[PDB]
Amino acid sequence: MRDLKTYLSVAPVASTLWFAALAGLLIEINRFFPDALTFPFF
Amino acid sequence: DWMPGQPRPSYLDGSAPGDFGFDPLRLGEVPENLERFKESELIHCRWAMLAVPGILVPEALGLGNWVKAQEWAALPGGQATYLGNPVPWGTLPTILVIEFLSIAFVEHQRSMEKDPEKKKYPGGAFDPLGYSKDPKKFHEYKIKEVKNGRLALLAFVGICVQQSAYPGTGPLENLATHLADPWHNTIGNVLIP
Amino acid sequence: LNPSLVISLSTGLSLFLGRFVFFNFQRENVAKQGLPEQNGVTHFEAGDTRAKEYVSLLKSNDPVGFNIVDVLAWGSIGHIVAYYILATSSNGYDPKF
Amino acid sequence: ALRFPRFSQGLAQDPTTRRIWFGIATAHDFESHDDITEGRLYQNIFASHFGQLAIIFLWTSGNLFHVAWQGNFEAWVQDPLHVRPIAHAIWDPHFGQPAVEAFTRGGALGPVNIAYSGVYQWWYTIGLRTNEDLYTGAIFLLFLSFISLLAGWLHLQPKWKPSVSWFKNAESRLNHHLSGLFGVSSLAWAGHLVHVAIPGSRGEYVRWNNFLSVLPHPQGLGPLFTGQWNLYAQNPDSSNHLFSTSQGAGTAILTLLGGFHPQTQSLWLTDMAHHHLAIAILFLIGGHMYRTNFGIGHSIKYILEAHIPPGGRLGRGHKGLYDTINNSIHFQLGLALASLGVITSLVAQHMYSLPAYAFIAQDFTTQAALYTHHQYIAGFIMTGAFAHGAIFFIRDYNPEQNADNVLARMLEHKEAIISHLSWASLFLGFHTLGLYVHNDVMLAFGTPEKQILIEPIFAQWIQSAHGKTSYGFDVLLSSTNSPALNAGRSIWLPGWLNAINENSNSLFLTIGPGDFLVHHAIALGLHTTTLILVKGALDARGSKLMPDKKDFGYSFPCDGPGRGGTCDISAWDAFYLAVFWMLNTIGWVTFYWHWKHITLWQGNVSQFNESSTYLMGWLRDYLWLNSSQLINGYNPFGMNSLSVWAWMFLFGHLVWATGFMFLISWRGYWQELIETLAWAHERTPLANLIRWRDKPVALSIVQARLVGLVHFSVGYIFTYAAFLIASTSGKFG
Amino acid sequence: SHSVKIYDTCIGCTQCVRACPTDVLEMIPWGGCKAKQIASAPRTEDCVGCKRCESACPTDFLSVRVYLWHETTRSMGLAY
Amino acid sequence: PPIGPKRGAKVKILRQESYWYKGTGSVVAVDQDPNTRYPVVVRFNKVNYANVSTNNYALDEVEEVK
Amino acid sequence: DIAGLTPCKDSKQFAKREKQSIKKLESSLKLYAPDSAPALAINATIEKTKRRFDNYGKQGLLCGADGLPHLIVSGDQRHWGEFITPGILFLYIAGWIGWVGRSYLIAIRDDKKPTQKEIIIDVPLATGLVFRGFSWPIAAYRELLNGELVAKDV
Ligand code: CLA
Ligand code: CLA
Ligand code: CLA
Ligand code: CLA
Ligand SMILES: CC1=C(/C=C/C(C)=C/C=C/C(C)=C\C=C/C=C(C)/C=C/C=C(C)/C=C/C2=C(C)CCCC2(C)C)C(C)(C)CCC1
Ligand SMILES: CC1=C(/C=C/C(C)=C/C=CC(/C)=C/C=C/C=C(C)/C=C/C=C(C)/C=C/C2=C(C)CCCC2(C)C)C(C)(C)CCC1
Ligand SMILES: CC1=C(C/C=C(\C)CCC[C@H](C)CCC[C@H](C)CCCC(C)C)C(=O)c2ccccc2C1=O
Ligand code: SF4
Ligand code: SF4
Repeated sequence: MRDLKTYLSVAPVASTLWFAALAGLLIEINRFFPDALTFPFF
Repeated sequence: DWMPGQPRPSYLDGSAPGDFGFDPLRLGEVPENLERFKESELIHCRWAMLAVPGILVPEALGLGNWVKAQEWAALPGGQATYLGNPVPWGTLPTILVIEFLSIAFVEHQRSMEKDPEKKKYPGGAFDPLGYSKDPKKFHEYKIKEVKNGRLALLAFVGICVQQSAYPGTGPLENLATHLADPWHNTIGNVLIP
Repeated sequence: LNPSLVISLSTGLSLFLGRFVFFNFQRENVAKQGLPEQNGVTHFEAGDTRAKEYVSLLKSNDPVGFNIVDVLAWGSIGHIVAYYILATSSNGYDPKF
Repeated sequence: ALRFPRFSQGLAQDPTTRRIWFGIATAHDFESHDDITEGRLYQNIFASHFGQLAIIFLWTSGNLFHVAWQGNFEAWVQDPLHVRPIAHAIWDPHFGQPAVEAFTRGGALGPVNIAYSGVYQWWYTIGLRTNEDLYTGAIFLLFLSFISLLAGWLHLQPKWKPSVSWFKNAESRLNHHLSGLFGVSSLAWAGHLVHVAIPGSRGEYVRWNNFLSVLPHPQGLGPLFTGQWNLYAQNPDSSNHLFSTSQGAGTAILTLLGGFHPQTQSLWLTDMAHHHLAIAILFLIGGHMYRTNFGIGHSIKYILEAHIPPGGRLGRGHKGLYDTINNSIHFQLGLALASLGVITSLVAQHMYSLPAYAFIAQDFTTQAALYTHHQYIAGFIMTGAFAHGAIFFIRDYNPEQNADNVLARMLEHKEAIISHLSWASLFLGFHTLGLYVHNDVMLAFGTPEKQILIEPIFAQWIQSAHGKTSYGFDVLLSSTNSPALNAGRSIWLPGWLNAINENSNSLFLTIGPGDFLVHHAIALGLHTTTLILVKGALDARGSKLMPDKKDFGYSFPCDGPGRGGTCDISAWDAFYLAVFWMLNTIGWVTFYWHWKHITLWQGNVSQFNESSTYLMGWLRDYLWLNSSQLINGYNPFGMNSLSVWAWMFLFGHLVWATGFMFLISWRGYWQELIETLAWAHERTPLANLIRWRDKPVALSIVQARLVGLVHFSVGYIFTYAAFLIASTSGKFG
Repeated sequence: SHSVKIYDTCIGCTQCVRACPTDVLEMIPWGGCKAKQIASAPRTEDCVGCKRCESACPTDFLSVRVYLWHETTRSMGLAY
Repeated sequence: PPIGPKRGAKVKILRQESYWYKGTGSVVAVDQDPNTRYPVVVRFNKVNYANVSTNNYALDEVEEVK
Repeated sequence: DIAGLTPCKDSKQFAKREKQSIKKLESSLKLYAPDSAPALAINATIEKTKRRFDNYGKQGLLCGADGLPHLIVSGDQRHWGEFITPGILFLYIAGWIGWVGRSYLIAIRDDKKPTQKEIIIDVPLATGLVFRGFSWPIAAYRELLNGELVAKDV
């Protein structure tokens, strides 16, 4: 468990998880507001 | 002090006439630069003080504003007019050469000095009434001179910026239109169209 | 308008300015700037024979040292300004206010 | 000594073929030659300059002779717009009959080459009309080159060779060059334009045998000395004027109109003569600045040392710079190359937008060739200027004599400069490539409307400020009551505004988002090339990886594999890597220019506007699209006049590709291969009777890099020249 | 013949001498460090310029410096 | 009277051809012996390009800093 | 309008491109069954295209002769939604990222083996640090004014 946590935070694994989360977030934002070329709210 | 609560520059003690410790950019850090700055300031102040009445007095009379009075030179037949009469030698190349020569000679004669106190306060032929007798009364006169000179410089800046704001108008016209309707006619309309 | 009048007047005036007004200033400046030098020695002192200053024609009998080279210089300035005046006065160009 | 090279005793003892190679590649590096002194170096440089002048004169004389001999000048001047100028005849015994048939053009009696240097238009404008004039010019130039060689030889001989003190007299040289080389030369050119070219463009044929009997103006020299100069501009040429005829001709010799000649679409000759006269006056006045033997004027070093700001933000300012510039010849060469490259690029930028030669604006291939020419040469000159700056740092820099001046302070904060320049390059590259890839992906998905098209609004505003009225910005010159507009309404603004708003020339082309993106690509290229060169120069004297680099010379292979490995650590290697980026940047510049102009010449500027925003548009609508006639120059069904380019197009592809060899494969492999080859040759019958005299060896590391770069560059230039000339000439539009 | 120099920062570790693949360097008596040793280069005519000695020097900067110079058949490492 | 900075001190390097030039290191030992021109021994927390963390310096090359 | 462009809402080539895009999309739809999964997907795409074009017309983008939207970045207040407020948003996010990373580097710089916490990210500390990027605009400003943003002695 402790060693699993340690290995699960090593550079490659942490980076892949971070970028998967970022990709999912951006994908969902684009899905809800697609084809957005300007900021119209204000 | 020019700003109650702000520490004063080390090289500006307060002994010089008009010293109020104003030097945010610290241009007078080097003393030999500060001396030249003082002379230049007095020259600018004197020019502005001798000019601003010249900008206002003719305007108060039945002549044009300071910018209309120097527009006749832009015409092929430019000829000057002083106090409502055409001067003979008013054509541009003349006025130009006579002014250039006189000013160059006088400025060179002025610059041929290395006192450097008479550099700023020459005296002699330039003090006929002889106001420089008591050394301390002379100092308060120096303070008054520099104060009025700074005021005149600020006034000239205001005149020029007003002219830019409302082309074809003079300071007295701006004052009159402000007095006609103070609140609505102010700088705000210029700042926020 | 009269080219001879304008040229002569302007040249004489420029010579007067050089001889009586800016004379001492120019002499002081040329004294303090000095001869051009390379590696601390003047051009002649480094072995350049042609760099030698022509001490012969520079001296004059004028009380203050007004010589040939400066008559050439100030007269050239006077003629340049005179012909500028003539050409620009006869050009007929007019800007519009 | 005792063998080639005689200038290097260390090389002459090399028992390998290297001695030959390095013998050729260091012949002009006088400073590294044995028994070299000061006066020897300066005299050799002086004589080599004379040799270069002789070569230049001989080359231009050859151009003249060939155009007069196998040219088309007499026929071309009859109808400049409907006949192709001829460069020189072709005599190739390898040609086949169809090749001879295809290459005979321009009304010649045999195969000939169509000139694209633009010499025909240039010589026509200046006044040359017949073949006799060209022959006389060629003979005069042959005499001139002979005289140049004679001068060089004369100054080689003792008792005529100048001393070093003479070479370092900067004040007098500057005075003479400004007032003499520049001023008097331009005054003479204005004289020729007034006396020959302007009359030539009006019917009269003024030549040596009658130029003293013809007045250039009806009231010759009367107005000039009287001061009433306006009489020389009182009757300009009417707008309905055929060039070399008196129909609609005027009498003005000097003017300032600003437009173009309506028929030739080039600048007025009178305007050009006036320009040259004016700048001649300016140069003559300004060349009296420095002090010589007459006791008046300026001393450059005093001006330099007096320019030190109080407050010490610049340290000691320019103190000591005169001696480091005058004593360092590489500093002088670097400054000269920098200025020359800037003005060569300026020439390139101005020649296409403000043509000065008659009927050259209608010769599209000539315009394209000249622009690409001058831009590539300017890039090479700039790269060389930076190279010689680095060389100066290595060789002629004295740290103690330059203590705390601008140069030393540049050296001591090199890292901030390099890092900030790197940041600028990274920003430009990241965002330019990002926008290009975004647009390309957007068009891949069939949604062009979702692109990021940024209007080059600042450049459009500047164009409006010049007087263009296609963007509706209403600025100076494009407004109505602006002082700038009103001041020049009676001099040049009429013609200038007529020319700029006219949309068939190249005077301030209309610009859009594609122009924005490509200009930012240009900026990226400039910044990255400057990064490489500045980093190579400022780190030439040494860095953290090799602090004692200054003692290893300008160019050396490496410092071995220790300390992590030190490949390409020299300043020479920094220049080496910068040449690739220079080629890439100038390639982008010329791609942009050529595509814009080829789409404008077709009246199809839209097509460029649509397809420039994304890279696939560049790849398909420009490279692939404009490359059909060229590749078809010869095919299984015969050949046409473009075959020679189609061959060159492939030739440039081969050279470039073999350049990749020396750049990828390195020395050790080739050395071992050559060793086994030597064994094999020594072990075979009848051929071991033949013995080499210099031991074969693989090319040096630096030499291999240089050869690879030379192949890369030659292939680059040849393939692009073939493509450009074939595509523009294939359509002639 | 390449030029090999030994600078006074040498600590007499001997690692450069072990590395030379042509026996160019040596150890000589000396008195300015604890080992009383310093490197010498009496046979630079046999130096091939490999710079393998510099890769072994632990001082910063190096105490042994190889400056490539005129090339001979010995320096070029040619067996033919 | 020992010479140079004390053991465990904090010195910055002034040798311009050193990797840690203008850097900082900890003094390890200064030899009391004369006739040695690089007595000071300094240790750094960063290796150089040769992967070495210790070097000797002359007395004037090191400068005790706070 | 600005730079000779015209609003997309009243532009004609923009409408022509919109119609052509919808026509191209519809061309494929007629091939399949009226209410199959491919047909539903194509209908959804057509509706998405219509919504996109209507939104572009609504926001008031500028269209050139090409009929495509163009972005004005000179600073005109009529177009701040095109580059300036997205630019401010990017600057905020990027400064967030950089400040958080710098804070992590400074925090782990005191250990005997800082590199160990660099190849193996100390997530516990990172989770506490990531939230400083909400207020990094103030932290960095006071860091600069206090004079310890930039390493002196260097
Ligand atoms: C297509 C060829 C190519 C490309 C793309 C580059 C690109 C670059 N070169 Mg280079 N160069 C090239 C050929 C090329 N070069 C050649 C043939 C030579 C001759 C040897 C050189 C010699 C050279 C030198 C000497 C230098 C450069 C430098 C640079 C960088 C300049 C900084 C910049 O512009 O920001 C960025 C530019 C980009 C194009 C961004 C690239 C990254 C993008 C965003 C992709 C991101 C990855 C993406 C997420 C996909 C990941 C996939 C996954 C599997 C990992 C840049 C990255 C300079 C430098 O280092 O800058 C300081 C430098 O000094 N080049
Ligand atoms: C050219 C005019 C001029 C000059 C040469 C000086 C020179 C000097 N002033 Mg002074 N001053 C001036 C005008 C000038 N002043 C005006 C108009 C005012 C009223 C606002 C003052 C009010 C003032 C005070 C209260 C004090 C000084 C003081 C000083 C002395 C010390 C400061 C210094 O070293 O800076 C040197 C200054 C300059 C080199 C001029 C700077 C010019 C820069 C390059 C441009 C300025 C930009 C400006 C804002 C443009 C406005 C344009 C318009 C559109 C608004 C020095 C000799 C101090 C002193 O000890 O007196 C002896 C002092 O306390 N001045
Ligand atoms: C007035 C211009 C000028 C002058 C006077 C010099 C003078 C000098 N340069 Mg320099 N240089 C210049 C411009 C100039 N350069 C420019 C524009 C560049 C940018 C490319 C360079 C880049 C440069 C570098 C990198 C170096 C020099 C070096 C030198 C010095 C030795 C050159 C030598 O003898 O090598 C011998 C000459 C050669 C090897 C040239 C033969 C090989 C050429 C490149 C092949 C030509 C192309 C090919 C044959 C054409 C295709 C063939 C066919 C298919 C058509 C010398 C003092 C060298 C030096 O040692 O500095 C001290 C040095 O390393 N220069
Ligand atoms: C267009 C690029 C190019 C070309 C032309 C070559 C050509 C060659 N490579 Mg090569 N290579 C390249 C790219 C290229 N490479 C690159 C980029 C790399 C990096 C990976 C390599 C790495 C590489 C290695 C490692 C090796 C080679 C080898 C060879 C040679 C093989 C021997 C041979 O083919 O016999 C004959 C040569 C040819 C067919 C080439 C064209 C010859 C023409 C047709 C003859 C024209 C003659 C003409 C009449 C001359 C008159 C002109 C006159 C004015 C002088 C050959 C000369 C091998 C080698 O050296 O062989 C032992 C070798 O080991 N290459
Ligand atoms: C003796 C004397 C005197 C007098 C004298 C005199 C009077 C003389 C002179 C003189 C002079 C008076 C001189 C002059 C001058 C000089 C010169 C040397 C010059 C010049 C100029 C020039 C050279 C110019 C040119 C030009 C040209 C060609 C181009 C266009 C135009 C111009 C103008 C620019 C007296 C009695 C007083 C006193 C005593 C002494
Ligand atoms: C390395 C080095 C070197 C070199 C370097 C270089 C070469 C650099 C550069 C550079 C460059 C090459 C630059 C350029 C520039 C330019 C500029 C800076 C400009 C400008 C501006 C202006 C002044 C403008 C004006 C105007 C007008 C007049 C009007 C119209 C508009 C305009 C705006 C155009 C040397 C050898 C020396 C030394 C060592 C170091
Ligand atoms: C091919 C190759 C060789 C071997 C190259 C050799 C042996 C050159 C052989 C060429 C012969 C001499 C014919 C070349 C023909 C030339 C066109 C003649 C030019 C001579 C003058 C006109 C200048 C290297 O030694 C090498 C070294 C380091 C990196 C890359 C390489 C590399 O790529
Ligand atoms: S370069 Fe190689 S052969 Fe020469 S001394 Fe050093 S280790 Fe020995
Ligand atoms: S490797 Fe360096 S420190 Fe060791 S003995 Fe050789 S020169 Fe001296």
